[PDB]
Amino acid sequence: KNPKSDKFKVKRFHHIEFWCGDATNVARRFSWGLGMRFSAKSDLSTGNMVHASYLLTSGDLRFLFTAPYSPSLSAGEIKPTTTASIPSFDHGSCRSFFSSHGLGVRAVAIEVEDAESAFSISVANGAIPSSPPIVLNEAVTIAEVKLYGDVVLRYVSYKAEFLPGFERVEDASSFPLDYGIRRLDHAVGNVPELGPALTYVAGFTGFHQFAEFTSGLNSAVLASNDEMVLLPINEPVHGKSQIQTYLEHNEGAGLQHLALMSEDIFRTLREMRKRSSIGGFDFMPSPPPTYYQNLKKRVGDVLSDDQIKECEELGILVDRDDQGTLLQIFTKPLGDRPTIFIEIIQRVGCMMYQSGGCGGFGKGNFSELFKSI
Amino acid sequence: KNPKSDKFKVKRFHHIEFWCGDATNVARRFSWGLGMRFSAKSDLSTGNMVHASYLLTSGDLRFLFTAPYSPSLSAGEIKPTTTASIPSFDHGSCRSFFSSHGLGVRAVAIEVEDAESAFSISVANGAIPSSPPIVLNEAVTIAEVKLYGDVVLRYVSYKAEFLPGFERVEDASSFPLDYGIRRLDHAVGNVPELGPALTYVAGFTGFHQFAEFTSGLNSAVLASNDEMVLLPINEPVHGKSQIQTYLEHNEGAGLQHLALMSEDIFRTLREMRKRSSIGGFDFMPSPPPTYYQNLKKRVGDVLSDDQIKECEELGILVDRDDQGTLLQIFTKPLGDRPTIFIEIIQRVGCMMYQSGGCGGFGKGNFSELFKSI
Ligand SMILES: [Fe+3]
Ligand SMILES: [Fe+3]
Repeated sequence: KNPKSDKFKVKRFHHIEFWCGDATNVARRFSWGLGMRFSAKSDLSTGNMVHASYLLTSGDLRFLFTAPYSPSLSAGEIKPTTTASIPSFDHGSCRSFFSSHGLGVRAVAIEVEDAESAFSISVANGAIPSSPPIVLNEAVTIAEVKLYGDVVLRYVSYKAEFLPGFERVEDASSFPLDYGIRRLDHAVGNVPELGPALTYVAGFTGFHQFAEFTSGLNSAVLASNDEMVLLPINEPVHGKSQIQTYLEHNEGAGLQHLALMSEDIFRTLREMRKRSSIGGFDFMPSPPPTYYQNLKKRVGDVLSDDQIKECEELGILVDRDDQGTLLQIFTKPLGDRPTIFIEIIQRVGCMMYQSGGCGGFGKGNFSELFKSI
Repeated sequence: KNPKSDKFKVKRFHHIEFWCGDATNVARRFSWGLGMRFSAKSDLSTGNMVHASYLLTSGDLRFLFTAPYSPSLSAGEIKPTTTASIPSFDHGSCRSFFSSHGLGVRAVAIEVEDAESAFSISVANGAIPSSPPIVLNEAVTIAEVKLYGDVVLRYVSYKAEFLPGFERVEDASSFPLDYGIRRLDHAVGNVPELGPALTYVAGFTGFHQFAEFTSGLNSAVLASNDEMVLLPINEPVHGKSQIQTYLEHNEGAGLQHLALMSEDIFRTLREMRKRSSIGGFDFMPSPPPTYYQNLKKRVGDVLSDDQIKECEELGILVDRDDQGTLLQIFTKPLGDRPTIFIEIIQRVGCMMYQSGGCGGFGKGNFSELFKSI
């Protein structure tokens, strides 16, 4: 059920920050592959001598790509005189994260009412502090606590897009790509031990268990009061588990997958699949045909036969619980290592606004895929 | 003139290797932006537990993108038992290069008759050894010496594409992109002091001075016997020079630009410019119109008025020496730092095969751009 136990007021996912080697190349690949618009920047051209940061947006989804410049450009700065636009940035931590884990998510950012308040209450309730509340241009407050591994939960609060110090991208350079992606649905972490990770995060946030699963993994989902911030966590089950392989290749815990909601998953997948081999993202191998014939059966009130055939053309998976229906598909790993990947999703049902997490997370697609094969 | 002084037999440029944070994302961005085909790989799927390496090709141009996995996957290997396909690879050097310089070229690779012989003679003649000759699957020999900064000159020789241990990419994943790029024309290094860098490299190769220039830089070009391997080197001129800015942002000397020959520079630029804002490469600001009106004058026997207007539509620059004509244009930096960039070029003249370096390197486009502005 839903105790509505949050320890502070949380609004919505706000942004995901990637720590990269070269922000430029990752941002440009992602823009093209996912259909996100180049919308803001913080770098040498805006007077940032510390880090290069590029923001891509699609609907309300915000992806930020950051890399460190040579320390030598800002060696004379101190925290009080910094030209960095994200005060929590550290060359050393960034290089260290990237060396250890390769390309991946550093920050899962949520918008809250009062970032100073959320930080204070989180730490008071057991959160490990990462970067203290700082007010940027008397307008925005940012703070960070450890989530799992070297991933931080970042709190953002606005007095009245992006951050101060970021410049909006002029239309010539800002081509309006858009393949239908609209918001972040969920962000999932892989950890060695689920129990303690749940205890820790639910401990400092007050997020309640929305779900659990028990072929490879045990998992559980933590959610905010209105269930619009959703944070699933997986552990491996030994006696490889895919979660175990992740941990080995990533050098420990970290973010496993980002699930992006599409307002039209058919159009999103047509557009992404067109570009897979020409700079974009590859997709995991499709289910056999026997999976699609079996879908007539499970979701017949939801999707017509032609709508199911469209799923089969795009390799979309469909799952259905008590209350709603889930369309989903997974990309292959986003970079060199077999670590982070993306999920594209769309939800049918639970209408009122649509209830966060309608249809679950696809845990029925486990048995159903291996039944078809 | 041309003394044909090479100390060993050199054939052609063979490949350029980029050291990246995530090879996958850079390779996919480059493939799409430059129209190169994904043609070979060495990674976890081929049993390489040490590095991820992806090869893109367009005509004879070969771009290789490499990143290190977690050291933990191969911690039990020793050099004699390695699963790496490029024996010279080192996790530590790779991470160190990348931390220090960001995304950039590690190796300028040339095909020679005998790589063991070229290495021996180079070192005997003052080259600083980087990795000794190793024979791969009794079929290919690879060796490396220092070129400038942390860039190496790599020698490759074949008994009878790519390397052993690399697998060819299956056609489904190998989309046949092609925007007209066909081979590497030249590879340019930025160094603090030109004199000593020339002395060193000409010292160990026997390459002769093809050229020199003397607004910002002093430069000189070294070339092989048949002038098909061309290696220009720049130094800054103080009292910023763009070469100086490079050095600061790159943390010292390294590769400045790669010049890619196109069999149709108009088509290449149409295709690249279409994709700049959708995952591809941005281009430096175009010359004013006054530059194009002035081209009627300088190159009237080479290009018609409509051919010149096509140059103006694409922002192409044209330069012309004693013997030939050069069409060229420069991309903006390829990654986060204001360091490495790409040049697209096509040459008219010097026909026999076309003479290496026909038309020079565009040093006339210096005064001519600032005359138009
Ligand atoms: Fe998911
Ligand atoms: Fe050049």
